[PDB]
Amino acid sequence: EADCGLRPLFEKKSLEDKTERELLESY
Amino acid sequence: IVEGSDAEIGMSPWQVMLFRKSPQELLCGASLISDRWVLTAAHCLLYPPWDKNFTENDLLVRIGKHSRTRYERNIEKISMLEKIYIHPRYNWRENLDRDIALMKLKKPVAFSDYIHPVCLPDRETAASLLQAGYKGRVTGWGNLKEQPSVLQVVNLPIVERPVCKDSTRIRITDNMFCAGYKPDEGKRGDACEGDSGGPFVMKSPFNNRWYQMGIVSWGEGCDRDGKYGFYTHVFRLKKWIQKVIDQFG
Amino acid sequence: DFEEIPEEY
Ligand SMILES: CC(C)(C)OC(=O)NCC(=O)N1CCC[C@H]1COC(=O)Cc1cccc(Cl)c1
Ligand code: NA
Ligand code: NA
Repeated sequence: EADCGLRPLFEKKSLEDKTERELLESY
Repeated sequence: IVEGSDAEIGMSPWQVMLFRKSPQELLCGASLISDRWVLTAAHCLLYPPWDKNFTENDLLVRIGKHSRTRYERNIEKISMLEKIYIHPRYNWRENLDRDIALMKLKKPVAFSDYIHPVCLPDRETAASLLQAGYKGRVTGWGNLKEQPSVLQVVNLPIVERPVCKDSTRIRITDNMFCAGYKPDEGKRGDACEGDSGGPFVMKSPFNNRWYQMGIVSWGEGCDRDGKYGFYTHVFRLKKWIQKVIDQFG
Repeated sequence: DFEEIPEEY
């Protein structure tokens, strides 16, 4: 949807989970 | 899911569980792509070589779960299947080419901090992020080696098609990709029995959103050196997903 | 090993 892919307990609060940077870093 | 870490709460709010009503048991993974659509792997419903052909009334959809076996009251939601739709050219016979299927739930599920859909990729995000070396994430309640207490998570890099083709004797198609570390690359981890149908997702550095790039499809063993997990290429079967949803909806 | 989902499902 227009709101897919945004987690309420992370993205929507601008909190990062513990390993998402590991993904970012490969990109 | 073979090492593997416990998920964080709400870390994958689109993660769905395919549950068998009797005997009450975990069947497969799946993902929520809208309030009334769940995405899963065809082989999770239909796979004649193992005497498997589930119909709607045999299954239940559980959304928002953290614990594998507990019934998470006030947090998870269980839904009923109005209808199953398997890809017409799903090749269960030879190599699980087009290992994909849609499930319309009977009623729309309510979003929460624990319940939220993932996006489906577009050609540009896909061309963008489906690259050898780029890591994706896979989650699931499957085996921990060739049984977890909570939803497991693992980030895996996409592997070069050649390496992929060269690791197995089975014929690979354009509708699949593989992920997993090389024997070299020190780190390991893989999907395993039970995670099937679960999502492979990536976070776009462009808009900060999570997209499901792949569906857990098959592997030869789990976390075997020189072997990789193979995932259904979701962007590729997108027109089929679109078509199905724009009509039976 | 799966705790009882409600009968109403
Ligand atoms: C599937 C096929 C290619 C025909 O080759 C076989 O040996 N057949 C037996 C088998 O394997 N099956 C039959 C279909 C499903 C798969 C078992 O589930 C997985 O490999 C999940 C799983 C396990 C590990 C990683 C991933 Cl990504 C997914
Ligand atoms: Na080969
Ligand atoms: Na491996």
